[PDB]
Amino acid sequence: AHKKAGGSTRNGRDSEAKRLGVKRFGGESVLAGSIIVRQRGTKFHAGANVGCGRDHTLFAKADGKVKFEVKGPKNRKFISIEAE
Amino acid sequence: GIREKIKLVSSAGTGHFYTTTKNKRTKPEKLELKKFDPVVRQHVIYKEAKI
Amino acid sequence: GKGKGNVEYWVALIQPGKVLYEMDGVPEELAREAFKLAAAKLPIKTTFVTKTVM
Amino acid sequence: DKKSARIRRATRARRKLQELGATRLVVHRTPRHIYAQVIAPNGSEVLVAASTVEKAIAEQLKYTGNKDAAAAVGKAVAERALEKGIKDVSFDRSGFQYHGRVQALADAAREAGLQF
Amino acid sequence: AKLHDYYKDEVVKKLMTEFNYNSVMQVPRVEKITLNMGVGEAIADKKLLDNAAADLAAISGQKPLITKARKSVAGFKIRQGYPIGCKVTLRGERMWEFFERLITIAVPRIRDFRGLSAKSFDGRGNYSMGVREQIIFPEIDYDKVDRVRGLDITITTTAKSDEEGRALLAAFDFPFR
RNA sequence: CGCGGGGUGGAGCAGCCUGGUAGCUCGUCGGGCUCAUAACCCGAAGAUCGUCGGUUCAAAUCCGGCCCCCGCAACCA
RNA sequence: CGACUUACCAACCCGAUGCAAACUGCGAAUACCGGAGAAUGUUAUCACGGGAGACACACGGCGGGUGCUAACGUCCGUC
RNA sequence: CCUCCUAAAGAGUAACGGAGGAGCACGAAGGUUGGCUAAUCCUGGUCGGACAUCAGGAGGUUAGUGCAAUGGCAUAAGCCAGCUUGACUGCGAGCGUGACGGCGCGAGCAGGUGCGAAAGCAGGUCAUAGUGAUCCGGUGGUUCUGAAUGGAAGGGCCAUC
RNA sequence: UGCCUGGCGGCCGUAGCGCGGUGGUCCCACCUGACCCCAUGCCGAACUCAGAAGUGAAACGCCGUAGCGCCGAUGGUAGUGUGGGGUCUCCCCAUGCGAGAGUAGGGAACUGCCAGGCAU
Ligand SMILES: [Mg+2]
Ligand SMILES: [Mg+2]
Ligand SMILES: [Mg+2]
Ligand SMILES: [Mg+2]
Ligand SMILES: [Mg+2]
Ligand SMILES: [Mg+2]
Ligand SMILES: [Mg+2]
Ligand SMILES: [Mg+2]
Ligand SMILES: [Mg+2]
Ligand SMILES: [Mg+2]
Ligand SMILES: [Mg+2]
Ligand SMILES: [Mg+2]
Ligand SMILES: [Mg+2]
Ligand SMILES: [Mg+2]
Ligand SMILES: [Mg+2]
Ligand SMILES: [Mg+2]
Ligand SMILES: [Mg+2]
Ligand SMILES: [Mg+2]
Ligand SMILES: [Mg+2]
Ligand SMILES: [Zn+2]
Repeated sequence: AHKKAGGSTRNGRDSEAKRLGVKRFGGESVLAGSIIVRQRGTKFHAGANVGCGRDHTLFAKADGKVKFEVKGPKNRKFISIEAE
Repeated sequence: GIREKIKLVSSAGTGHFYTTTKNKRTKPEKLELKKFDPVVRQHVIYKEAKI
Repeated sequence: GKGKGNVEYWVALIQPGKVLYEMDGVPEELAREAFKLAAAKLPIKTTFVTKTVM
Repeated sequence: DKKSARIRRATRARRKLQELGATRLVVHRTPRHIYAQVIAPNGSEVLVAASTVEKAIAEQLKYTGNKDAAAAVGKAVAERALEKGIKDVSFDRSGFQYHGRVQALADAAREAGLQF
Repeated sequence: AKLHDYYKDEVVKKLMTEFNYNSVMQVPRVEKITLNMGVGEAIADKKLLDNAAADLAAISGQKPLITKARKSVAGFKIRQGYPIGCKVTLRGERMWEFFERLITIAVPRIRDFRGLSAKSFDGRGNYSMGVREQIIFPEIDYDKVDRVRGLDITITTTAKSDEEGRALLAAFDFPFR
């Protein structure tokens, strides 16, 4: 009861945050090849003029303005590039 | 780890070689592939060799 | 320090209005006495409520 | 169901074409008739349509459900597309195995002039 | 196709008159006949499964499919993908041929045959019956039977209910009891 | 209290570190030799692995705790 | 070889109740990103270059972890 | 180093805070074309049962995803089969993310290939872990240099240990 | 123009499920038969081919049904930005935003293009 006892912990591990999430939001004007959203799995899908990379990163394939819309029978979320 | 490293040398006589990893024990048979050879700019047979 | 502690007891956070104990099949006055006896063992102010249609 | 399986089969190539923006020559094969349509990339406008169900095509055919009826209808749809200046389309087999009547229609259209 | 002709000419009439079906197409048919044998002993000697499949091929005139494990089971010491049975599906012409052969030859050769159960309709109209011995089929030569391979036979039918299914089967002079 | 281990027939130990199955000795039982016993000889059975819960198709084994048994440490003022 | 009950334990489903940081078929306020529009602000913005210091923080309010919903405790976010 | 929470609905965010994993695997588990759809339970059925294979139904993805957890996935990224080497060479608009070293995404262009009738897809795997800078050296190309000249030694550049 | 049917969509449950009924001139489906083209890790089941006797049985289409699923106000409540206040680990006031659930209720989709059939 003098000083203290002791006892190690088994946790204290974690990983570098990956900076996911929407980079360019709706209404923004992107250059071709701009990343619109980095994500894990197609949480967002590739609409018009939008390409999906291997890590499911959505990048604009044409110059223009971003546009999110709920589309399809599963009410999924599609990112499209309106021509500008 | 358990996989060793091998180089696939060109059979076109360029001396060019790709490199890759192979499981020696489970696939003892050598590995042959048609891979592009930049030196002769043609797809040619590449066969396995030690690194 | 040196980590978290060990679990010692389990509680149930109580917010005002939560109906803790319910009772049926007894007279109202005896229910009041029983609930008084029970509330005497709890660290929260209580009150006696009845059933209503809505 | 057979048609449910067919729709599930078709949907992938249909979506690929729909995003690519190709004018679509969609076929539809039944045990008796074989239909062909050419449809705008938006999907809601029927450019041309040739089918064995209609007299102009059927009256030159013995049976409307075989490779020769398919060749006739493919020839007709390709010529009407060339008269509308459609020129360049892409083939939507709608899940049907590209073989037999569907393939015969495709070759008839290709020789008549539709490019796919 | 003898029993197929018998079906289309007499069994259809019986069923129409009996169940008052409004459409002729409402009368039950025989969709398929599946002959299975679960060679659970293949896990020790794989060759046993090949020989059992040879016996089934002899019975059916039709090379069998080697059905494998759907999921690994340790209670029977089978891993996923281990072949543990062989099956054949018979339709149409060979359907009817095997069906007639069974009814009019193999069932009589059953040792101590008293009558097939009428309780083996799986609630819809499918008849599943178990044959203990492959010697009841003359297609198998007795003298080379290294081992008593059984099998089980499933007559799959377009009947909605067991009543209609068994009426259809009995109209084929099927030996119930 | 921390850290390293251990829990396996009736007793003492292996096995387990490389998940696909539990052995050795003594003991116990039955018979045999002996007038009888001991020793001895010949046969047999016996534990489902501390325990809970997971993982896995499969747990004595891997894992997490829990219970008990040893060992080291629990210091500087 | 062959069958009864109960004293009880209780799965699924149906209905009625609650709870959750590692639960969500719902879901704000704020904050954030982008665009346009006035006014205001000694360009308050960005780039480049010369010189630095600083990298021991403290308390208070709001949202929290840890602690005993203890500490002028400790570790965070934002003022 | 990877995953979830704390983390306060953009990003980021600490603790000797709460939970788990990695130091790989695969020549196919990659590419493409064609095809297919799960768990579980109930009913019937030779050995054979609670759990083996067969048939039907209910169910609805409660399955699967080579390995952790999350996010995904029916057009399947899940399961078979054919042919295969794009698990290519030189670049790369534009972005994202970092103090920096660096790391990631990437249409498109050139060459030459695979699959498909074709549109088209393919410069690895459903994604996020599977790893170490520099120096010093080793191996193979490269006549770039090669101390008087011609070579060579050595050094450089490219691939790689 | 009307109505039925087939195809391609729009949209993604006010659109799905259940239950009851109804349709075969046309369409569609079941169907008939496999030198064939093509095919099953066996099977003309499926894919495919040559057809058309029969039936709308199943499926599909349509119609009617509220038993569900679904949508859903007004009001109140919770939370909350800014500024204050309290016996302050929680609250209250002024002002701005204002749900979720639930209630009334709605609800058996609607709609474009082309083709065919019938009555015109
Ligand atoms: Mg930390
Ligand atoms: Mg939450
Ligand atoms: Mg410092
Ligand atoms: Mg500091
Ligand atoms: Mg500090
Ligand atoms: Mg600080
Ligand atoms: Mg503060
Ligand atoms: Mg909170
Ligand atoms: Mg605080
Ligand atoms: Mg302090
Ligand atoms: Mg301090
Ligand atoms: Mg955040
Ligand atoms: Mg925030
Ligand atoms: Mg893979
Ligand atoms: Mg793949
Ligand atoms: Mg993976
Ligand atoms: Mg010299
Ligand atoms: Mg040199
Ligand atoms: Mg509401
Ligand atoms: Zn006789």
